[PDB]
Amino acid sequence: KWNKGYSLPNLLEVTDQQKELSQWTLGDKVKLEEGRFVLTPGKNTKGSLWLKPEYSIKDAMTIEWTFRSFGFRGSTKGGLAFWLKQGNEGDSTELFGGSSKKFNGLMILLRLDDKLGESVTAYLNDGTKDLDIESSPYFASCLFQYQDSMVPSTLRLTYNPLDNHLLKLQMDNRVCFQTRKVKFMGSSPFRIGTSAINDASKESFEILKMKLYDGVIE
Ligand SMILES: [K+]
Ligand SMILES: [K+]
Repeated sequence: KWNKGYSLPNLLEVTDQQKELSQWTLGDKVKLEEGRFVLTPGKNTKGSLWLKPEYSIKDAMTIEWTFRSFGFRGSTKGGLAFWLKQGNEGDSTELFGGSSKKFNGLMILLRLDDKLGESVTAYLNDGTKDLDIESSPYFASCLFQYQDSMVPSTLRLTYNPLDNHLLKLQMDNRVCFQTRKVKFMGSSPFRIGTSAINDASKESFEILKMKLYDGVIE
């Protein structure tokens, strides 16, 4: 059902890290520890997980990330990003440990937004300008509690070009937003990943599971 080539293996069940994670790039301080990835294991650390192969959609797709933030509740500029990006590259991690401020794609961000607070905010960039997280606009949002939970959450992104590019984003099976503004994935290969950065308070951003499906799931 899920596309193994564009998913994480069951992390707990991994016996050969090198073989079963061959399709993934571990960036910066991310470590596999007792069955999950800790993106930000230390004070003021960054980490990322990126799929090596670019993904080309057939009809529709679903991406499900299972994540949590553990160990810290309070004020911080740290956050956790989920990315769909297209076009060339660079090695920048200036934006949430994951990207240049100038990128072409979609960033779905869990952070303390300066006006919403604890939230999911979704941003599009077309590669021509620097995203300033304070002043650049997001196109969609919801309020969502994530700090300091052992209990993980699932972000589910469904995207169907055949339904005029309907993208739905659910958090724990509840709709955060729906949009038809994100169209680039229908007609171009793109890269899939996640990244996070914390501060000295040592917020632990963690990835427990990731699955991609070559369709819209019931
Ligand atoms: K690897
Ligand atoms: K903003």
